[PDB]
Amino acid sequence: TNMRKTHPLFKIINHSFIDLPAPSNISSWWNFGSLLGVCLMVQIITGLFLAMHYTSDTMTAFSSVTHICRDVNYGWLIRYMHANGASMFFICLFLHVGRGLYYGSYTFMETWNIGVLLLFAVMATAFMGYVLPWGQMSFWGATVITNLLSAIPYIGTTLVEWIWGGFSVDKATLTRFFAFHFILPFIIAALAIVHLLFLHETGSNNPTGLNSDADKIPFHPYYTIKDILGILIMFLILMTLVLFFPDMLGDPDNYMPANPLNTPPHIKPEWYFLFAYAILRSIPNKLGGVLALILSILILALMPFLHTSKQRSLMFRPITQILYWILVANLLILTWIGGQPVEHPFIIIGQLASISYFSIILILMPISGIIEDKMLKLY
Amino acid sequence: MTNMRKTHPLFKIINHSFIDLPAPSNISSWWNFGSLLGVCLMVQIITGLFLAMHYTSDTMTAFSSVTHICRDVNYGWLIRYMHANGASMFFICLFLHVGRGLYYGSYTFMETWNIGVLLLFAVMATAFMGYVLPWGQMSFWGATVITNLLSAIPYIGTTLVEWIWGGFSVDKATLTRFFAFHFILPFIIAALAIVHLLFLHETGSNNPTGLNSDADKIPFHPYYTIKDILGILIMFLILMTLVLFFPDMLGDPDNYMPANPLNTPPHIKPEWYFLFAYAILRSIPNKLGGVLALILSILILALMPFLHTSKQRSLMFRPITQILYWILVANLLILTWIGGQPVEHPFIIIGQLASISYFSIILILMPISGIIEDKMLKLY
Amino acid sequence: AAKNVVSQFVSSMSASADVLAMSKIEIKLSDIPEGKNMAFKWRGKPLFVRHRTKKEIDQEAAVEVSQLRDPQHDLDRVKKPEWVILIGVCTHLGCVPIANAGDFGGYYCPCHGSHYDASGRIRKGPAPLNLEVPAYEFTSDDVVVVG
Amino acid sequence: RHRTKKEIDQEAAVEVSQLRDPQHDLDRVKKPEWVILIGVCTHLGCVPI
Amino acid sequence: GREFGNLARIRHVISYSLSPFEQRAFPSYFSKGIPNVLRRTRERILRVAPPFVVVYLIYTWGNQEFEQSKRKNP
Amino acid sequence: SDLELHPPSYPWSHRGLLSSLDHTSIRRGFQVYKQVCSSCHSMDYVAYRHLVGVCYTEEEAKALAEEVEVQDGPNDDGEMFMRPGKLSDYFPKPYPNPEAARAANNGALPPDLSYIVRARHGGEDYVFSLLTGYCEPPTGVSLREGLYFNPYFPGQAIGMAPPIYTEVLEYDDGTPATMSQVAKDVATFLRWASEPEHDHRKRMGLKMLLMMGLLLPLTYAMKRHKWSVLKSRKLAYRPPK
Amino acid sequence: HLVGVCYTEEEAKALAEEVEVQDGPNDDGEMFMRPGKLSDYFPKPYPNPEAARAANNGALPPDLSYIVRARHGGEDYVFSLLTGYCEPPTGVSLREGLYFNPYFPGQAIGMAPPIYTEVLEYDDGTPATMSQVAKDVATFLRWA
Ligand SMILES: CCCCCCCCCCCCCCCCCC(=O)OC[C@H](COP(=O)(O)OCCN)OC(=O)CCCCCCCCCCCCCCCCC
Ligand SMILES: CCCCCCCCCCCCCCCCCC(=O)OC[C@H](COP(=O)(O)OCCN)OC(=O)CCCCCCCCCCCCCCCCC
Ligand code: HEC
Ligand code: HEC
Ligand code: HEM
Ligand code: HEM
Ligand code: HEM
Ligand code: HEM
Ligand code: FES
Repeated sequence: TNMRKTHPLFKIINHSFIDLPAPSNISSWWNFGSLLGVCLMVQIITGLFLAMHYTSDTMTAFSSVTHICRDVNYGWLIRYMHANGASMFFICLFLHVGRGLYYGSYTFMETWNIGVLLLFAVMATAFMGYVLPWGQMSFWGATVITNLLSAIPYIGTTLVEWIWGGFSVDKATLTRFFAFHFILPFIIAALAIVHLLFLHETGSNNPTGLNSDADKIPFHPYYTIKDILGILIMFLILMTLVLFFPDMLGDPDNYMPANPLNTPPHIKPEWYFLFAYAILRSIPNKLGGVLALILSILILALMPFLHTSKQRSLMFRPITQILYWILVANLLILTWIGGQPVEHPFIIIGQLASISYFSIILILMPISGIIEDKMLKLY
Repeated sequence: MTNMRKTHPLFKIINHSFIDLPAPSNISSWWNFGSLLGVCLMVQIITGLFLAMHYTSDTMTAFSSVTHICRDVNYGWLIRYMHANGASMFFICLFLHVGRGLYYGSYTFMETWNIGVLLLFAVMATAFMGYVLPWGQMSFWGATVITNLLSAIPYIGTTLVEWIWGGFSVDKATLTRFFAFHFILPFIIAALAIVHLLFLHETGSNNPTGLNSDADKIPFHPYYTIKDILGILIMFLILMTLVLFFPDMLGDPDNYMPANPLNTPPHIKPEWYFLFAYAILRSIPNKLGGVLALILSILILALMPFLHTSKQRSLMFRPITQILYWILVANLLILTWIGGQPVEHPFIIIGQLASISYFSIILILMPISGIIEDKMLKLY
Repeated sequence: AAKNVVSQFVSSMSASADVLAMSKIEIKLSDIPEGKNMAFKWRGKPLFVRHRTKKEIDQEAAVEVSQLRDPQHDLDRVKKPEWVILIGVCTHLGCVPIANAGDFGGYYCPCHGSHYDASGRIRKGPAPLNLEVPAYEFTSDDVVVVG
Repeated sequence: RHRTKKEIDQEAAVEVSQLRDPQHDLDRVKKPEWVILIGVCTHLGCVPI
Repeated sequence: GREFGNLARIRHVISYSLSPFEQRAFPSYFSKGIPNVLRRTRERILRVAPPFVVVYLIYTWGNQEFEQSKRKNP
Repeated sequence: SDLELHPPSYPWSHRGLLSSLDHTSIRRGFQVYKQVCSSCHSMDYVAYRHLVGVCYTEEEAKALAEEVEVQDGPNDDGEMFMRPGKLSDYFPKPYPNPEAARAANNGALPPDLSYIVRARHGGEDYVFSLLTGYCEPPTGVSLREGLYFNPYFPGQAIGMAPPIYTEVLEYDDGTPATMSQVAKDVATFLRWASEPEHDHRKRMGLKMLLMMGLLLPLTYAMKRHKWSVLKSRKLAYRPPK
Repeated sequence: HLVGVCYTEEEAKALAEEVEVQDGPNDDGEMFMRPGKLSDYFPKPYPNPEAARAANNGALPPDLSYIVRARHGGEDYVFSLLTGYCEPPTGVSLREGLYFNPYFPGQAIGMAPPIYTEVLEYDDGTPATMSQVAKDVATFLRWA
């Protein structure tokens, strides 16, 4: 009789959001996941309203963006919430992955792997979107990171000529980057649907890590209003970041037009790439640097096979908690070092930071897990 | 040990929809057109993705970017004419799809039919703005004619048309937002096609007999997979011979001129798959009546499930309604021909007769013929 | 909050400020002597402003609606008959007309051989319809607003 | 630039270690009689003389 | 599958609940909230804080060594 | 010199979170740019209609654009022709191309000033410190003739001759045109040129702050209600022994 | 576009060398003039369409890059238009500056008859009749 359980379209919404059993004790960190979805929609919506005025041509891209800010009604608002929403998207993404690492959520291996595919897709989307306004920093960052992607012998030079569509970064690269930047969030949305589908076969994790089937509550009305409150808090942070500090996270060098003969004194990506950048230049070999960047981002994929404790969460593991917070501290140091120029003493700090990062993820955390297992008189 | 086809969740979904789907054994070649529409949609996504890598939505550099695609990009002529003739093939597949639904009584799958009606509206809008995109003479003037026709609804027509334009005429803001909307809309079409397939797999498929086909049902694999491969390869034959041998017969030549707001062409007609509706909007000497008549022609195509008065589903056993159906099909053909003709003697009277016959056949004559056939079969 | 954000996003797709500055371009002065046709670049089109005397208006008042190629009489299209406003765009090829030429002393198309009427009608020629007249509002007689 | 032989001898007399950027000057040119290079100042693209 | 009704097997458990319409949404907010905030931060501060303390130490030392390295040698 | 002096923080009128620009200073700075800085610097992205409603009225900006020749065209005979300007015209370029600007300015290219306080670290502080920081070169360093020593320019070698001194122009509203006053006015005008949306952004942010400060405790109260059905819950156990 | 189709690369390079193309601006900051390269497009006779309308007696000579794809009949229309210049019939008055071509719509074209017997000397010993010239230029416009 009722449409909530028998109508084939409302049955999906009821199974995923209304009568879905969820753990009764999950903290605010879980809200971040829904926040990510909201950010995706926000980005897509704001991206569409940037696409009604953007002109993908090297003569009229910077000029079109200035026309959006200065002549389009509230166009400055849409452009700056697209930029700071990309930043908020990466903040929520980083805290989502940190929640996955801390509370042992990588044992859902299919969900974890669809996650790291989503992470790769959103990093590439943010890269090509940052190339899109065609300022100084867009052109030079694209040239630097694609030219170091060209480091593979006998294969990389043909791949970089194919990616550029020419001898270097030019109008063909700008137009194909516009097409790729537009179309990648829809593969991201479909992959998020597959992400949620792979999650819902087993249910969410809880901070204690235990079987929450003894005490579960429906998603409505509890986590509905909890995620609404998280959305409101996120919109506070985002609109403070747009309406009060619109270019605190930005880079001023992107506000000059792209002069191909004007090499800036410093060339950086945006902040959410910077740590990988500091793992990139921590090795004085181009193949080694690019492959080390690949391992620094794919060690998340290697993570579910590096779990040694008979427990799951870090809530009852203090030594591995200490190692996790040292890892987060090291990641913060890597971001700061990637912001910094390649001088003394930043080179040795970056080298020790990357070495400690790979040593903590690869070696030290299974050792700490087996030490705590022996310490709890079970091994 | 388990079966990874029926236990892995997305493998379970594709096994439910494509491998172990119970399909009727007797569905004819008219049932291949849904997959043809899906693969032609995918061809449109891929070819448009490769077209948008060089297109620049700007009134100074749109026609020149199209010529740069044609003459400098390697095989850019192939992808561009594949896109245009794939739009034409897409509307051929749509027309035969809706004709299959009308003939065999498939509209009694009501939510599937309405999701289809929404798909048809979205596809017609998408192809209209896509035809606007190359910024030829015919693109600009067809966009101008369609939007000034939209400006006839009372007290909100001028506001809505100047909001759609982004200005007081068709200009570069319209071209950029039309590129954005043309890029985005087929993904909404793809999502609605997923919903279309969802509703259809809940309600089951239909056979040409219109009977309950659950007595004799066969798996989708390998039977309809190999039938769909044969149909897809036949459609590629037709599409590729019309790309490589007759690339410029379904369009108009004066789309190969740049857009001029001063010069107007004498024959301002849309693409061929709009022409029948064009005849309807010239069948009335009132602009609001023409706009209303167009949208309620597509809406009586939506309202078709409510007019079913016969006690048989398909037209296999109903010859009077078969004759009326083919009269309607030929009426659509001459509506297309009249829409492809100038407003002159004797095309006004023929267009008016075609419009009133079309609406009389859909509304009045077909349920009366169903009542007559039920009386003639001693039902009532 | 929802009404404000939705209204801002809808109002972003309206006509921008450069379009508004390029839509009500021409705010005419009275620097036009009695009888002279002068040209403006309004909305990407040649816009003609000509002063007229009532002798020529009464001479053109003997053009019947029934014998016109496109029926439009010479009494209702202008509220001020001494000032006439035209669009200088041919409907045949998109050329410019030049006034006070022909047997009628009307506009002439040098591209084409066609002699337009001085009110803007196609008198002799294969142009299918006349010269269109835009919308225009009346302030004090030094200044006329077009739009 | 078609260079001069005195400039060739002077630049071949340049020590490798005293240069700011480590690169061999004999291997810089293929033919020792001509110089072919980007004429772009690495600040912002000023044209040198 | 994973719906309510067959999630687990619990025996001998009694739960008592009130309406939300007759209990306060902030029952002794500060007077019971401040001691639990101090208890939670006392339980977690020795695991969380000293890595960020040494982050601040490395940050200040790196800035000072960089400004010293840019300084010349009289 | 590799080490670079940083500009200090000046107590601007628009420095605060809710403090807008001073539009009289924007007007005086536009007068400074038109009289002095427009000879070598361009502002291609700012039009004369942008000044209406900010620092000039409609007829004032109409006259100020009508006193500018704009190369309109093409004519019906097929040529360019000079015309008086209008409100839809942008600020005129000093040079037709960057290489003529290089030829007239000893090789150095004077940058476009539409985004120059958004493109420098320091912004209007940097612009004020550059314009007011001109001084004679110290010993040891001997710079090339036609260059000028400026400790705030990166590299300390600017190709711009110092354009600011006392009474370099007049003020129609009766203000003493000193060095620092002219530099402050033109820095305020440059901040307005980079961000014309600045005051509207701060007003919308104030409305955002008030609305969020209203909305957050109410939504938190709804969460506490619909979760206080669960947070007061008590559980008991009845083992049969 | 002429290499590998009609000319060799040295022949097309020599053809483009006789072209004199606007380029710049130079180091001194102004337009200058150079011989053309292979990457130089075919030269416009007029800098803008208004001078084209001024020189050619009002009427605008169109761009013949899509003119076989922008006319019904294709190159049959081009061949019929170039070879169809005849006198006007009885009664119709032809204005000076206009010529009677029955294949042009309106039958009053602004194009003077541009070809006749031996209007150019071919380099392959071809008879330069008006029909041969029209057929060759129609084939070239179909290729273009
Ligand atoms: C035996 C310890 C006794 C401690 C007694 C403290 C006082 C007790 C009475 C008052 C109550 C205070 C609050 C109680 C909190 C919980 C209990 C507690 O004190 O735990 C101690 C805590 C965790 O205990 P546990 O894991 O056993 O310690 C191993 C030490 N590594 O361990 C700690 O706090 C120690 C944490 C040390 C972390 C050092 C990290 C150094 C390296 C950082 C590198 C960061 C990256 C640098 C850059 C790299 C590249 C250059
Ligand atoms: C009278 C007997 C039937 C006809 C003669 C045939 C006799 C055959 C006798 C031997 C049997 C041979 C085998 C029979 C096979 C099956 C039966 C069959 O084919 O019947 C003929 C058929 C259908 O006949 P049925 O539907 O029964 O007749 C209607 C009754 N009320 O088809 C017909 O009846 C023909 C229908 C023709 C319809 C013509 C419509 C003309 C107008 C179309 C306008 C379209 C455009 C409109 C545009 C408007 C705007 C301008
Ligand atoms: C012609 C003599 C000029 C006058 C008048 C003004 N400027 Fe200028 N400016 C000029 C040149 C040739 C340069 C380049 C200097 C170089 O060495 O490359 C500049 C530069 C600037 C800059 C940019 C400085 C930077 O670090 O990027 C600014 C911000 C600037 N000038 C400001 C400015 C103002 C506000 C002026 C009006 C008072 C002004 N300049 C006048 C040439 C000339
Ligand atoms: C200068 C005398 C010209 C010569 C040499 C050629 N053409 Fe031309 N052409 C010229 C004008 C002024 C016009 C406009 C005519 C009008 O009525 O507006 C044209 C037009 C054409 C066209 C277009 C016809 C149409 O229906 O649109 C074509 C196809 C054309 N001309 C062909 C053509 C060829 C092939 C020429 C080389 C032999 C040629 N023209 C030379 C002016 C002149
Ligand atoms: C594209 C951005 C992403 C989106 C939109 C997204 C979306 C979601 C959503 C909606 C949930 C369910 C709500 C929740 O539990 O938080 C979720 C959970 C989860 N996601 Fe993601 N996610 C993203 C990125 C990632 C990444 C990069 C990873 C892998 C590191 C990941 C791994 C997980 C895991 C493991 C869970 C399970 C939570 C648990 O039970 O503990 N996600 N995600
Ligand atoms: C389909 C959705 C999207 C569309 C159509 C889109 C479109 C655009 C356009 C047109 C621009 C250039 C305009 C400008 O720079 O202000 C842009 C910039 C950008 N986009 Fe997107 N975008 C989309 C989704 C995303 C997503 C999901 C991200 C985050 C990963 C993102 C990150 C960025 C960034 C960082 C910029 C550069 C902002 C800057 O100028 O500094 N975009 N996008
Ligand atoms: C966007 C284009 C469309 C696509 C991609 C599409 C896709 C499909 C597919 C894949 C099927 C199943 C295979 C088949 O029966 O041919 C189908 C069936 C169906 N579609 Fe569509 N369709 C489209 C347009 C429409 C429209 C416009 C209508 C409504 C007039 C419609 C109504 C139906 C019905 C009633 C069926 C079931 C027929 C039966 O079971 O025998 N479809 N469609
Ligand atoms: C999201 C996928 C699509 C993209 C990215 C896309 C992109 C484009 C682009 C860039 C053009 C301009 C190229 C040109 O006109 O020569 C174009 C034209 C066109 N598109 Fe699409 N399109 C897509 C899907 C579709 C669909 C589904 C249809 C309808 C079947 C369609 C119909 C057309 C038409 C009719 C033209 C005009 C062709 C012409 O006249 O040259 N497009 N499209
Ligand atoms: S082209 Fe002007 S009237 Fe014919």
